[PDB]
Amino acid sequence: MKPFQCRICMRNFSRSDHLTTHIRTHTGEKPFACDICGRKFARSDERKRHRDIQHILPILEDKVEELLSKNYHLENEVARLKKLVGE
Amino acid sequence: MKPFQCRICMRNFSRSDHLTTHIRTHTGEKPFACDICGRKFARSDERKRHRDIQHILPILEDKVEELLSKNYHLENEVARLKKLV
DNA sequence: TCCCACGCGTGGG
DNA sequence: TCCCACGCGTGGG
Ligand SMILES: [Zn+2]
Ligand SMILES: [Zn+2]
Ligand SMILES: [Zn+2]
Ligand SMILES: [Zn+2]
Repeated sequence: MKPFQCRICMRNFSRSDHLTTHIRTHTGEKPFACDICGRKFARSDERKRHRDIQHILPILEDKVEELLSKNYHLENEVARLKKLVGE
Repeated sequence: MKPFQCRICMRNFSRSDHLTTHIRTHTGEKPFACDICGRKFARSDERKRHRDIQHILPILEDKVEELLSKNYHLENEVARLKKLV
């Protein structure tokens, strides 16, 4: 059953929310803006895939590298300090 | 602009690689398996979106949490030893 | 409800 | 046919 019809192209859809997003293919409406870069998308899931992989993934990869490095510097300092005070 | 043709459904395509992956929709071929859960995909980019979000992001979050914890304990052995000093 | 995932067309490198 | 990103159909929960 496809009870929801687009009045522009007359295509029917099984879901009303899918009819709503489909209509944006005609209107060009992009309600969802990425908070990091500002790129606009027609649907929230399109914004999510974009942000997850284009931003979150590399930010977390960079963070891991950064912490490994900070932790290495701190360990070096802790080792030095330990000798200055004994241990 | 669509010089390639699928001989199963007669659809025309702009590119040879796109014709190739399209044919997989008819044959059911899924060459790409996710190394983490084993799920199969027709294309590498399908496998990538799945793996990146379903497995990798959670993994990275855990890693960052773990490293942040080690960091916090080290920034503590330091403020401390410098007190002994 | 309507986010989320996935399939798959299709451009770029 | 390689890798990838994004649009957009559409079911699951
Ligand atoms: Zn329409
Ligand atoms: Zn963005
Ligand atoms: Zn075909
Ligand atoms: Zn997987």
